[PDB]
Amino acid sequence: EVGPKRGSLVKILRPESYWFNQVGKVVSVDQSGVRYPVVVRFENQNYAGVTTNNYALDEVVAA
Amino acid sequence: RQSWLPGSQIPAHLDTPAAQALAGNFGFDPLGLGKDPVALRWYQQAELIHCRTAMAGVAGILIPGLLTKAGALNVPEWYDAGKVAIENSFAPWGSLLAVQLFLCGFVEAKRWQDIRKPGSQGEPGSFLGFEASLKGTSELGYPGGPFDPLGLSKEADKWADWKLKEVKNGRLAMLAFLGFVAQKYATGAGPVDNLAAHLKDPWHVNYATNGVSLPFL
Amino acid sequence: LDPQIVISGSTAAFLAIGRFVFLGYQRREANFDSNSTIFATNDPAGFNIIDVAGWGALGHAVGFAVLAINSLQG
Amino acid sequence: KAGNWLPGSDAPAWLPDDLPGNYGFDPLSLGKEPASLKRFTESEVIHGRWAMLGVAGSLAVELLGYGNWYDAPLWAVNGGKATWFGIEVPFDLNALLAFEFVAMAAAEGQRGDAGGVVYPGGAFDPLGFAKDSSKSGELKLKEIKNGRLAMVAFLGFVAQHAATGKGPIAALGEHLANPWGANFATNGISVPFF
Amino acid sequence: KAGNWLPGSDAPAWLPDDLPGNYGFDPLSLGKEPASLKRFTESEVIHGRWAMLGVAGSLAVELLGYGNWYDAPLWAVNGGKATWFGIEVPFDLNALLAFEFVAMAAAEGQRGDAGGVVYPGGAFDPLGFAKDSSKSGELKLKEIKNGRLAMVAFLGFVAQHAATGKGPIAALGEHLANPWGANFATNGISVPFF
Amino acid sequence: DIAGLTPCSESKAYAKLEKKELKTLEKRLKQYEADSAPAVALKATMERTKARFANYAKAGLLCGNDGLPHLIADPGLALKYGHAGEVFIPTFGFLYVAGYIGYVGRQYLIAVKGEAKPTDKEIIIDVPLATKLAWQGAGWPLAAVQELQRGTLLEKEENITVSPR
Repeated sequence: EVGPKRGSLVKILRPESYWFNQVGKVVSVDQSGVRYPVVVRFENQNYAGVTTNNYALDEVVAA
Repeated sequence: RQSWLPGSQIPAHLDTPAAQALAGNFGFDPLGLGKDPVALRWYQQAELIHCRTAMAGVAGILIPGLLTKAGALNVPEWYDAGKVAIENSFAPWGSLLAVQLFLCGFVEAKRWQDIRKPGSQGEPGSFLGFEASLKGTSELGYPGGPFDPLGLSKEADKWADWKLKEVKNGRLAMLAFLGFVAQKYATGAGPVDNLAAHLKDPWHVNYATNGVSLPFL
Repeated sequence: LDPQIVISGSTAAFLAIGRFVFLGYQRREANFDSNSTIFATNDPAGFNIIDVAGWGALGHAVGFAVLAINSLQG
Repeated sequence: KAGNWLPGSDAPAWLPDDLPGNYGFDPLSLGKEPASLKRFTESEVIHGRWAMLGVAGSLAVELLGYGNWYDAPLWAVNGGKATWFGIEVPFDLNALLAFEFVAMAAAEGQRGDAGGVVYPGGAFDPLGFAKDSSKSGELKLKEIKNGRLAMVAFLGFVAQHAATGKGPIAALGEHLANPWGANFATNGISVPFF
Repeated sequence: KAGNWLPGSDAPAWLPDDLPGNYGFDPLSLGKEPASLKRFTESEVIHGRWAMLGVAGSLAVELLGYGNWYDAPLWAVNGGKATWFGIEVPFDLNALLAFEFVAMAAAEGQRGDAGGVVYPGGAFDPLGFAKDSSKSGELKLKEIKNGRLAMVAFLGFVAQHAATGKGPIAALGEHLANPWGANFATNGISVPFF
Repeated sequence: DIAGLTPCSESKAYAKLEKKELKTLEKRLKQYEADSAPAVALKATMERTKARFANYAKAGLLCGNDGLPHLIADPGLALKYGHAGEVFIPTFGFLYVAGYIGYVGRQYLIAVKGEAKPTDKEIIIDVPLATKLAWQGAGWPLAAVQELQRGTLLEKEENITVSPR
């Protein structure tokens, strides 16, 4: 139950991330004590062609 | 529901109850300039001012021009009346335009502030007691008080009809003045002269024979 | 134009405005401006030798500018 | 408040009600900061007083008959002597700059050292017309209104002179002789397309 | 109420019955608010008194053979001296504007400082013609009616002068001599087509 | 007049250049027949040259020492000496057409951005939507001013990606 709801839209707060200040869909949130449990999928790929990434609880905000 | 094009899809922004309350609503907006309600309200005020100004100007051009055709008056053409009037005048056109700009700017600024805030011109102790009469009615662009001295706007039964007679006529006047300009650049004579020339021979005196409106023919 | 009178008057005037008019403002601005030698003087208002040199320099520049302009005859 | 500069418009929240001459006129929001507004108040009062004295002097010289305000310093540029009220002044331009510089430096230095005092009182008010602060609010409004009017008048003096070459009294008489034919719209300088 | 301006019409609810000269005439609803009605009432009484003085002066000056009301200030346009009842006055136009301005400013300031008083009494009524408030309402009606008639008469004076060129007494004699041949319809500007 | 230039209707170098162009065209025409295709084409070119020179002189253009027309870009000088047709009116004409194109493109992007696959609409143009927006773009200045006044023309700073500084 920790973290954002699955399927919701969040804004990335990681400064070095390609999707900084961008909206992405929440895929899954790990229930353990991992550093980056939130899984976010994006519509636009980065320079490496990846569309998903892992972020911490404080690195994503419900937007 | 009267429409400007039977069968055409009327825009959704012109079908709302607020937009349908405007006079002369025929669903005519192909460019979609009135999609924004604030923009629609501003354009409604602009259309009302244009209607009244065009009606006054077209009347001042047509009635003296029609009386000049007969022996009632001797008013010159509208495109030449400015020079004739400024010749035997007490002031040059620049000084007159400056005084006009100041006098018009005062009332236009008051109307602008009323558009931004309806009824805001009724601030007590601001216009020597005349501010009580400067508050418009519930409809923007339709004030009472000093305006409308006959009180013909108090009767609601004819109110909706009266507005329909003001916008439509105004729209016609807006086109009339436009024609007055185009004809001046296509025939070189006044509107009454063009009307008489066309009535004398309509099958040969029209815009298809002036050599300007149809450059490919 | 007497050069001595003009120079003496300009220097005395600048020293007077620096000792009785702008001394408090200068002291307030110098303290708020934040190895050294303390030029302590017996002047009751703290007007030291450095202030004398600065105000005298300004007075001399003003006096020589006035003398120069008057010498140009215009 | 003294009134409303725009009837029907909301007054700015940064303008206090007890401030004299508060008409709510601040479209550019220059006095939004409280520190800037404090300096602007004394600056406006000082400007109004200086403009009142300047306009009064400019009108007095032309009314009495000693030229206009623009032709007054013309004696110091090409072999002349200053004449106050028709009496020859025994001071040249070199002595005037020293006296004025020292006097103004001392007076303005004391005023600056005071700490932004707008209404000193005491020695500056020997008649005691503002001894009580209750009635001083109405008298301050008259001072700020006359100051703003005098500032506008001095700006008009400079503009009308730069556009025509005549003094304020001479321009007034010309306008009275021909209002429609002699104004800012007929000088050929203000509006270039008229 | 004094009467009905439009027979068959209902009097407005914002006009008090005890108001002098209340005929229920307010189609534009100008005096709808009570604050505006007070100022307009005082303004109407002042206008009526000034109009009565003006019309009486114009009629007397043209009936005594000292010119009409329009040619009275013509002496200060081409050079001359003003004459009152045939007696020369040595005051030029410049000294008249200053004295009139000072006197009118002082009198009007004293009148306005009372808070908009329409019927002061006391020093202004040394004969005591309105000592009792019972007969005060009747005389007030006569004053407002005579003032309204004087205002209409002055407007007629200005309009008939701008339309013909002659004075009020000269226009009355011309109309008495030829009523059908001399009226507003024969001046040439009131009716354009005819 | 302006900048020491002279009107093209009075410039001697302008008429000299016109004579030179007509002279070389006539010289080339002298080698052909009188009722052939090259003769007719050369005569048409000569008439076009004469009409162009007369139209440029009639327009009131200013010519320099070289006899060539010079344009006035200052709005004050152009409006004061009747040169607004050189650089002023074409300026506003370009601004209208350029803003027209930009507004139509922006409207198309905003319209297709709310679909399932906006990139597909970007490579395969939706002709009906593009035609409708192209026709509706005639009121682009009014619509743009309204969008700017409502605050919907720009995007917030928090919704735009930036580098880590």
